[PDB]
Amino acid sequence: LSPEQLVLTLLEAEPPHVLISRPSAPFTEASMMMSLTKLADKELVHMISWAKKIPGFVELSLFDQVRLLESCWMEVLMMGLMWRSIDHPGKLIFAPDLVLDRDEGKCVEGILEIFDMLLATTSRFRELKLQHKEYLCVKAMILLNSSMDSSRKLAHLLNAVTDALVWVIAKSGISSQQQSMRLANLLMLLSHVRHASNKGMEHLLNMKCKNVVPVYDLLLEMLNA
Amino acid sequence: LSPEQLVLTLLEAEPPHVLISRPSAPFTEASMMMSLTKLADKELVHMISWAKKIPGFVELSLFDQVRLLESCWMEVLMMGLMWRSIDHPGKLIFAPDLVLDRDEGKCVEGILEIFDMLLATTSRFRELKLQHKEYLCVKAMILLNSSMDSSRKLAHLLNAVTDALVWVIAKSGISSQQQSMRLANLLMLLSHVRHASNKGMEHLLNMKCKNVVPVYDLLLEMLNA
Amino acid sequence: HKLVQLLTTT
Amino acid sequence: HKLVQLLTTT
Ligand SMILES: O=c1c(-c2ccc(O)cc2)coc2cc(O)cc(O)c12
Ligand SMILES: O=c1c(-c2ccc(O)cc2)coc2cc(O)cc(O)c12
Repeated sequence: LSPEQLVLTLLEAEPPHVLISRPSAPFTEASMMMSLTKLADKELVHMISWAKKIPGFVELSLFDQVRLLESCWMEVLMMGLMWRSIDHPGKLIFAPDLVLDRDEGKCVEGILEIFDMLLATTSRFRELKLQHKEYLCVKAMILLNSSMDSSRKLAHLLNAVTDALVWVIAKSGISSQQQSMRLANLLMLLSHVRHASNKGMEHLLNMKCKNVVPVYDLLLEMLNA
Repeated sequence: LSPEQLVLTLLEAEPPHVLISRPSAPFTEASMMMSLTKLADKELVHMISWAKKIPGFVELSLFDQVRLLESCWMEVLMMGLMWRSIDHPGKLIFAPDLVLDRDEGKCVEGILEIFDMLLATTSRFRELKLQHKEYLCVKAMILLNSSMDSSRKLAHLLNAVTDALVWVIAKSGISSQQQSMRLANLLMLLSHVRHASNKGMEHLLNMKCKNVVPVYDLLLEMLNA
Repeated sequence: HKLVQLLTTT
Repeated sequence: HKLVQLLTTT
């Protein structure tokens, strides 16, 4: 499978656009948090289907598939959040009916910290002009590189995706020196997605322990795990 | 400042190995935490000197310097640890006379997990056969990329080191494709190092609150920071 | 076990 | 404080 066609399958594995079915209106602490949690739960369902459409993913032992998703789910959600917000500077497009601002994240203690992180990283990807195909590979890599017979299968898959990202960059038509610099800069931004991730989950866990948000079944499980 | 000059500059800047003496009697939860904390404290001092040598670092605003160091100190320490243990599978070389076997981590409640991932990542680097010059650049990138027009100057300093890493890898003589492939493989490991960093600090804050061992001065400041 | 049932069904 | 002094005083 050539890099170009692997990237295609990733385009086909893309989950559908999700909405929380919420009528426009100001956000209170309760509505915002229940909205973010409800949205995450819906997306998690689509994330599982997405992963399975990644060539070779279902070939991995059930134990690996589970460990990979249980560890990277939040990062993948936020990577999707950042690609959706790329064209809307100063805003976080969690969903069509869930667009938030930095100041609106002030009604919830500790979340403003995170909105700022999500906005800075998003702003960074914006400057670099992240391309759709680059986004596809990066998100795939986030899932396949979260490993903290099946093992060889993983490395081979991660390698294929890495090989696909290098290809995408190569098509851009820029200098070789600039291809390496772009590859390094895109990959380094991952650490930033991962950090906003750990903070986002630490915050959610706290919210759960306080039964302040309805932690739906799939979301709770992923959280506890 | 060419890539080679930046590399040689980082080489000269390498901190000298801190010598910590191994406790006389077999490790206990307390003596081990004491040894690891004392060592960290001493290395943190050298790390500060090392940082001031990274070209352009002292040009950043004092606050950027502080934020960068506070945000990545443990990751830098562990990157060093792994490198020192590169040629000793199943062994963690914290210091010349402090060679901790993976098993000895059983005396500390919940530290074995960290020892495992530290060893795993170390093996990954061993597998990739990480070179000294690559190592130098990567460790500096960890510091400059922890941004978790001085902000504009930070980006520039990060590209210079990245630029030096690309130069090092190119001198290996492998094909252009493989150069890109090796660059990606090296950077994709920063996530794993970071993970161990988070679990390391979370485990230290925990041990402090349990009064397992004292944590003050430099170490404490860096912990809360 | 929500994750596993979705991993084994379509 | 201690971090600041090592950075500016040392
Ligand atoms: O960012 C999120 C998300 C979230 C939702 C949809 C996405 O696409 C990405 C993140 C969900 O729950 C939270 C719950 C929190 O307590 C804090 C957060 O930052 C979040
Ligand atoms: O790994 C470390 C280190 C450490 C010490 C020297 C190094 O070069 C690298 C890491 C220090 O304190 C800890 C404290 C902990 O509670 C758990 C850990 O894993 C560590």
